Amino acid sequence: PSHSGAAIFEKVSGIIAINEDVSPAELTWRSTDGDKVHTVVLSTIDKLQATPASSEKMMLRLIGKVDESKKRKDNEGNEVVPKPQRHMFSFNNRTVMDNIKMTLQQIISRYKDAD
Amino acid sequence: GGGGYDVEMESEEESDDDGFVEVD
Repeated sequence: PSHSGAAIFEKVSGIIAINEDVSPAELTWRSTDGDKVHTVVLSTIDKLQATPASSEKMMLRLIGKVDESKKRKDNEGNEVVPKPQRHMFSFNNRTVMDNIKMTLQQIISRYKDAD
Repeated sequence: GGGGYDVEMESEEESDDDGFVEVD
């Protein structure tokens, strides 16, 4: 319910489980069938996102820190500054996603204290 | 989005593309 909730990740329906038993708190999206799985490291996550009341949807998105260690470049080896990649999980209930979101955010704020 | 026009929404488009809010 809070540390776990069924979400859709890239149009596939599955489940989400934020677990802190683990190396820096991890979310684990495990498909409802148990086929595919996608784990998120909250510490590699810079920001977490979740639909506001103003939004017509209910969805989360965990933003991973962009790779500043080696700046990227374009086809000719110029230079580009990548926008941080993100992990979006779609929910069907704003309470659920509020529960999931609040769970992660607490972890994120936890890791920003130690960032 | 895109750029090269008046009152363009470049960069704003991708940022508002989420439709979410962060709780911090």
